Amino acid sequence: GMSQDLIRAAFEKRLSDWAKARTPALPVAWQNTKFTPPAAGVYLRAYVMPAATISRDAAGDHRQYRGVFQVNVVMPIGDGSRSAEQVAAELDALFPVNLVMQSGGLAVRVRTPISNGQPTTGDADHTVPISLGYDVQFYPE
Repeated sequence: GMSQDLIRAAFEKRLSDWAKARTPALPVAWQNTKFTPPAAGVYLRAYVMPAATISRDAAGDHRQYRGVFQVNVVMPIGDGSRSAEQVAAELDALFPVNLVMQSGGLAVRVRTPISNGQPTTGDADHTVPISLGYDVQFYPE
């Protein structure tokens, strides 16, 4: 891996470390990766969504390699299991609107503030909509 991998290696450096630093210590299911068993039916599916153009351009200097990142906080219906909120709020504390993390390539920056919403319920779980945007710099060396 080159350039691109450095990007995502910033995302993991903080988020995986947060997942294990946490007291319930959650599995951290990334792209092409699997994590199982859950933490007792609590787990975190975390989809990074880069930009992917159609390529073909007329110089080699442009763009911001921007994207979104999307997590699904799933927790079991133990009755009165509302933990979606706790997780949204702990991740809010971890993700400020400046989001200063330097990958080994560039810097990356959230742009947007944190967002959350109501869940849609599940078969024995619920799931809340949580995401932010992100961009990638090209400052000179």
